[PDB]
Parts: sequence; structure tokens; C-alpha cells
Amino acid sequence: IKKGDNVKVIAGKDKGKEGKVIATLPKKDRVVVEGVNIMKKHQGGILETEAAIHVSNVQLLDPKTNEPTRVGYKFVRIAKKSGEEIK
Amino acid sequence: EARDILKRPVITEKSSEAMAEDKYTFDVDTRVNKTQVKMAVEEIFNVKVASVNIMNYKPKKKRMGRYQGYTNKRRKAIVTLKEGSIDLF
Amino acid sequence: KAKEIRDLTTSEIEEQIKSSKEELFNLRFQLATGQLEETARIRTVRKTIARLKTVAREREIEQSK
Amino acid sequence: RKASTGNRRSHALNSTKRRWNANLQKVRILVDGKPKKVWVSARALK
RNA sequence: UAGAUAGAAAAUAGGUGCCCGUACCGCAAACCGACACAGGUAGUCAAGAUGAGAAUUCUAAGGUGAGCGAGCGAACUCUCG
RNA sequence: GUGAGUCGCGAAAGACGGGUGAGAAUCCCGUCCACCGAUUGACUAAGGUUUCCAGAGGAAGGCUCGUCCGCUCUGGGUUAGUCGGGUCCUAAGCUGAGGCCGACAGGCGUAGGCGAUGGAUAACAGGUUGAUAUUCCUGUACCACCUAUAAUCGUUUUAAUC
RNA sequence: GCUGUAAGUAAGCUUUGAUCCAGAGAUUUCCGAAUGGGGAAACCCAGCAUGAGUUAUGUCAUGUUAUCGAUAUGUGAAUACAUAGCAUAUCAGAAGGCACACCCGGAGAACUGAAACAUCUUAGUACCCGGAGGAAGAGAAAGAAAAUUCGAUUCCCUUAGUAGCGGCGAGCGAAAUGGGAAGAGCCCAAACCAACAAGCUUGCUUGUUGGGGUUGUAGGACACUCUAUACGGAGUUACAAAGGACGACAUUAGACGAAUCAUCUGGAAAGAUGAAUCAAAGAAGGUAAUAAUCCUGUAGUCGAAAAUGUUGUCUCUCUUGAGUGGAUCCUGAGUACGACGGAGCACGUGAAAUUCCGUCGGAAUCUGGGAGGACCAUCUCCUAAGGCUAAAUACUCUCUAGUGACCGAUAGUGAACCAGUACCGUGAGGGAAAGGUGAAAAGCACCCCGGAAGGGGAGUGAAAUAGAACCUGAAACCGUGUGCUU
Ligand SMILES: [Mg+2]
Ligand SMILES: [Mg+2]
Ligand SMILES: [Mg+2]
Ligand SMILES: [Mg+2]
Ligand SMILES: [Mg+2]
Ligand SMILES: [Mg+2]
Ligand SMILES: [Mg+2]
Ligand SMILES: [Mg+2]
Repeated sequence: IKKGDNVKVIAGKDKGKEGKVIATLPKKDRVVVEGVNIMKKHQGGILETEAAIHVSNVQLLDPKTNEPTRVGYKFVRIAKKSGEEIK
Repeated sequence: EARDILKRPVITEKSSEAMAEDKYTFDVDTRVNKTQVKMAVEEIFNVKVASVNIMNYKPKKKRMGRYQGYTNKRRKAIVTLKEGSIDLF
Repeated sequence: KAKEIRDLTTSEIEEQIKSSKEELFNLRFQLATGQLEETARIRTVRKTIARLKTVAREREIEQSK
Repeated sequence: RKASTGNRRSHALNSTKRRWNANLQKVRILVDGKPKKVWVSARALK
């Protein structure tokens, strides 16, 4: 439900980090974001592409802090905890 | 109509020699008399006499994913000419 | 392409069907030569024919009642 | 009607088993109220 | 013959002519026989000398060398003289 | 596992050379030798269903080895107015409207109809591919049919004529 | 975001709202009841009309073409009458399928028990056939019973393994009174009238409609008195007669849906440690390890353009309802009953009622007839010989939502996976084995030997003795070396 906005990945390899997302993959439920870099290899010794994680993620717009995203009233449109700006 | 009477062309070394005496080789949709092909290929290109000869083939086997299955039926029809010639290559 | 079709006469419907079929047969007939690189174009064509015959049939009904 | 009718048991003088019919009476006639023919009982033809 | 029906076509020119099957083995390695099995498997052709002869012995046509072999050359079994 | 690296390796005359290949009694090539020859030959039916041919591969299959195969992988091959058959016929037999019979099911059977191993039926020789041949081409032929054209008919009788 | 499982590549689509979800509609090749003919199922061959293309034939496109019956026609003649037949047209008729379930009916067994067996039991089971339903059957008293009588049927309990049947052995087995679930009663036939009909006896009677009328404490007819009036009404389309309008509710896609931060360990926290929060929501599952406060979610609330289903009120239809008197008539005929053989009633021919079957004989008409367990009498109760009927009940091929002191890969469906498969058999038919990498494919770049396969190294990863025949990896079995010994 996300198309390249901000997040804070909290509960994975290394946390406290943020970044912006690529394909959400609705079926596998796995998003692509800067924060994991597999050492893939083809015939280079390594490749350093970008890999995915399950949704252990959260958004942050006004508080500059993770909150439970909360799609609220119809004006649909997002309406977060403390502040209500677009997703 | 022409569409569902001519399904594919065919090319090979066989057809390559065949084009010496102005022959060609198509594959048709099945359940087509020989004659419809004549009047229809006539309809579409204006080429003609040197009537047709034709065959069938039974479907072979194949294993692509270690599961059994058969190829598809194949009715091949051999066209030959007396009146100009056709190239669509 | 849903109501471009509704703009027709019930007679032009036939001609674009035929010409679309010749367009198609050109593509199918090139296809095994390997001249073609386009793959997904054919679906658009065949689906168009489906649309034209569909609407022709619907108006065939509503010209019956 | 034309049916083996009443198919049940037949006891002997010491009551072994045996199946029978009671094949209901029917005799055929030119019917005296319609010019055709059919099996007909006697019990009706009183 | 009952009947049809005005009233043909000699020989001439020209064209029209559908579906199925067709590959391969078919006294066999591919059929039946669970096996690449010393079995059965209708039918056609079937040459040469010798011979009454499709018998027998040796050869054409043509096909095959048989899907483990090398040693020694004892018992014993089998097959032959 | 034991038995056991033991019985067996499914009648049979092969040998040599030259190549290949990482590697050859077993593969290709040739020379010799031996075998069948009313046949281990050639052609088709039933039957099986792509085993057919080319190019590669050798994990297992092949009663050994295998650089090979009827095993795998990819690709490719079967052409008919006249051939066997259907649009022609039919026996045995099967089915069988109406119909006769049977507790139901269904059983019998006329009309007709299906059903060939038989009857009738218009084609031959050569060439050609790694793989198809009376099917392709090359030449020469045939039957039915339509269309076009005229030398014979003359109430539509009878006469040509169906 | 998408182009299934099923990777991968390339071509392309998509806020001008794809894909996806739900409802309607359009298509829906061929075989199959198969239905134009034929047929070795999925092939072949035709016919007629119309219409494509040809100069013309060949060739095609669509439509149509079976049988049976049951209606309307004509036509029918073996014989004149005219029927048998014959040609044509109409029907949303039927045929078939199935859920091996549940129901009714036709037919209908044996092993077995009996300590053997023939009566018997198993059993009126199985299978077979047929029919219909979503439930069926039954059914509104020619009962039950013996009193302060009740007043369709069915099912559950109980009476009762009692009373009884029985080579009196095996064994079988009610019913009633009572307590409960559900509760519903109605139309014909007949005598009477009108109409039309052949015999018109010019006598009226039979033939067909409409009325008329439906029963035991007798009733109707017929005669008489009032109600109603084309309606005051009851109507009840689930019986009772068969048609149609218009609101509410549920179902088939969905949405909202309160709440947490940090330290240590870790490869990774959802754990320990602390301090905090929501609760109509601490059900559940997933999330790199065990989470009410990360996601899906739940409590609760909202929501349907269209379609369906059930319910409601006006339309809608359709309808007179009682009473007395009983002179005369009517109350279901080859029926009921008897005998003969049989079956079934818990009941085996027994004294054997009551009910059904076949043959044969053969009653009565309300001062009548049947039952009350042989049969007669008195008493009591009920009125066949014509028909319909919801619910209560039995089952679940299937769907929705749920659950388990149920299984967790030799169990459980035979079947967790590409199974009624491979396979076996001519054929009916019988029938297998086979789950798991890791959190994520990050699925071993690169060097080396090697023809390859395989391996040693280097690297991905916490771990590759997790490296695809991939969690854990026992015992048999096989080896390598070695302390002691022979
Ligand atoms: Mg064959
Ligand atoms: Mg042999
Ligand atoms: Mg000789
Ligand atoms: Mg050599
Ligand atoms: Mg119907
Ligand atoms: Mg008796
Ligand atoms: Mg009687
Ligand atoms: Mg296990």
C-alpha cells in the first residue's frame, strides 16, 4: 500500500534506518528498500543488488517518528496518528 | 475464410528444394477439404492451378518437464503453382 | 476501446473486423519466419475482434426487440 | 392387465416352500362396446 | 414395356474430380510371448549345376558374422566319430 | 546381508590393417575369411504406434566394454480423380418401425438397414531424396462430369430420344 | 501493479483507475439420451430451402430434417357405409442423467443360528427393477375403548422384552390408557332442477355441461321460515378455484475498525529487564526466536447498482348463511360377505377375529349395515365399497460459518506431493510407493585436477558434516586404525 515514501525499518537486520521503497509485491508480501544488499553472483564475484523484507515497517511524516498508519475518513485518504498528510 | 484455413507457413530444406518447381508448404487448421484451400488461397493471392496435394500426421510424444504429453495434430498441405509465384519473406 | 465501437453504423463493424483479421494473418504468417519481435501485440488484435463481434451481437439482439 | 399376479408361497402338506402365481383369469374377445380385441377377465363378463 | 419429354450430338476444344491410409519392422530385436527370449506368426516371388523333384550338397541375387572374451586342452556331464 | 565375487553371461567363425578418441577384442572405413540361399533374401496384409532420417550426448537401459543403437536431446520426415477402402452390392450374422409375447427389465420378429475375407470398378515405364513413390516430375494413357460448338429429330405422337 | 501453476527472456498494458472481486448478459467446436441416415464414442454420408464463389459442375455458410403420444387437418375403403392405414402441421410433453444417501411399490435369495436339520430364523435383509419427492408414506373414523368416555395422521418416551405367537426349541413381539413435539380439515358420487343431445312412442329416458348437495347425537333431497346480495363479508395463490400489482428482511462483492518505547543477548526479537496504553476488541494466524499495543485480523458498526429468496398491505379474485318439518326419494354392486388356496396383521391354521390377492358363488337399502379377538343375544360406538392434504419426522452429493481430552506421513480419505495416476488384466475390475533446504535463493563468482561427473580451495549465509538424493540422521550392514589377545 506504499509507492516510494519514507519508512523506518525497525525489526530486521539493522534498525534505526530509513529509506524509500520499490516494488511491494502484493502476493509474497515483501517490499524492496535500501537496507539489505545481497552478494549475488553471475557468470561477478559479487553484484550488490537490493533485496526485500516482509512488512516489519512503519511510516513517519509529521512526528518524524514511526506510527501505526491509519487510513481514515473519505474526503479515501490517509490520516496518521498526529498529523494527516498524504501517504 | 482464409484466416482459419491457413494457420501457419512451413519452411525447411524440403520446401527449399520444393520452390524449384514452384511449390510451397502450409499447415492448415484441421477439418478442411482440399478444395477450400484451392479457392481460398486463390482468393487471397490470385494464384491457382497446379492443384493441391495433402497429408496428415499423427501426434508424437514429448517430455519437457518429466510429465508425459503429446504434440498436437498436424495437417500439412502442399501447394504448387503454374501462374507467376508468391514470396512473402 | 469500448465506445469507439458504439459510434459505428452496424456496417462499418464488419470492415474493421476483416481488416483486423488481415492485419492479424500478416502477423501470424510472418511469425514462424521469425521476422517478428513484437509478441504482445497479437492479444490486442484478437481482443479487438472479440469486442466488435460482441457488440454486433448485442445490437443484433436489440434490433430484434 | 396381463400380469402374473399374487406371486407368493405354496406350502405342501408338510409346509415346505415354493413360489406360485395365481395367474388371474383373462380371455380375449371382440369387445362388445368397441370393435377391437383385448385380454379381459371373466369376473367382469357376468 | 408402364411412363417421362420440344428435340439429340456424332468428333472437336476447355476444364472440374472429395474423405481415410500411405513413413518403419513385418519368420522379427519393434507383433502375442513381462526380457533386445533358440517358440508361433495367413499370403506372393522363389535363380544356377546334380536330380523325378520346392528333396539333398555347393553357390548367385542379396543379407549376416548372432552383444562377453583370452588362456590351459584335468575329473565329471552332454553332443558327435 | 548371508550364499558369492560363486552359477550364469541366452545355439553360431572370425582375423589383420588404417582412422577416431581422454580411453578401444566390441565404433567407421576397407582387404581377406566363413554362413543362409523354398532363404537369416525381396513385397505386402494383421499387429505395434514415430521405433524412421540427420546432428550432437553417454546419467542410467544394452546381460561385458562402448567414442555406438531400435536409449536421451534438438530438428525434420508420410503428398493419389486411376492404388486397398467409403460416396456400389450382398450371404452368415447383428439391429429391427409397426407387431406378437412377458411381473418390471426385456425377449422374439416382418418391412427395411449395417456388415467382406467374396462380386463390379478408369494406369503404365523410367527417373528422384539421408528419409516418400503407380502419390512428386518426365513422357505417354483412361473413366465420369460440365461448359462452348455442328453435319441428325419434327403432333411431342412416334420418331432421333430418357 | 499485471502478463496463472512455473521459473526465464522479450515484447507490451496500466490513476483516462488495469489485474482482482461479485452479479447479469453474449459466445458456448465435437461426442454423448444424440434425435436426418450410418457408426468400432468424439468419424463418415446425405437430404431439402435460402445464400456465397464459378462461364458451369464440383465446394461451402446458416437454418431444417428421428421415434412415441395427443391434438387439428385432409385422405382413406381391401367393402358403398367407414373405419385399420396414409401425407401434413402444433406441443418448453417424454425419453436420459443422478447422492451407491433418505422414501414408496414390484419381484425376491443362501451361507448362518437352531449346537445337525427340512417347520422356522437370517428376512421380507441383500442386490435387481420401477416411480416420485425434497421430503415421502399415512390420514380426518364403517376407530380406540368400557367411563364423569374421547373424537385426523405421524414421530419421541413409557407401558414391555409384559400380554401373546412358536418343532412351545431357537427365537420373535405388539397394541391400548398416559406424558410430549406439531396441530387442519375439505371436494366429489347419488337422489332434485335448467340447457342441449339420439332413441323424438308426439311417454320420458338415457348421453354431456352447469347448478344442488356432502352425514351418524343420523344427514341431505322435497316443502316451509328468516340472513346475504354481486356482497356484509369470509378472502387465503401450501389442499379446500385458479390468475396478477406494491413495501420490509436475509443472501451473493466490501469498508471502517483503540492502543508501546528502550537496555542486554542475538544473525535476527515478539524473550529477561524496566517503566506505559486500549479493551463491546486478551479469538486465531503470520511477522528472521514465544507479541492484546508490527500486519492480517476479531468485538461493534456500516454497506448492495443488479439479481434471488422469504415475508407484509391494497390491489386481486372468489363466495350466501342458518332453522324447522321429515309424507316421498337418496345415501358409492357383481361391491361387502362365504368357501378354496395364499400372503400379511408380533399372530406359523390354530378356536383365529380384523385386512389384502386369484378362481367361484353371491346381500341389505335407516324398523338398514360393520365392529366391540370363533359364533348368537342385549348394550355401546361408527357409517366402507370415491378422492386431496402443510407442520412435527428421516438423510446430506453439496455450500456458508464454526468445533474437537480427532490423526499429524507404514496413521488419517486409497489419495497432504500432478492419484483412482503409473501399473496389472482382453474385461468386468483390483491398485501403488513418493511431504519438509534456509529467515530470505542470497542456489557456490573465481582458481586448481579432471574428457566429464565429482572433488579440494575461495566466497553467500549464524551454521553448507544445511549445498539440492539438501532439518534432525538411530540400528542392521560395511570399513579404516588402533590398546589387549590369539
Ligand atoms: Mg496400419
Ligand atoms: Mg524370435
Ligand atoms: Mg533348384
Ligand atoms: Mg583393429
Ligand atoms: Mg421439456
Ligand atoms: Mg383363507
Ligand atoms: Mg375375492
Ligand atoms: Mg517420519
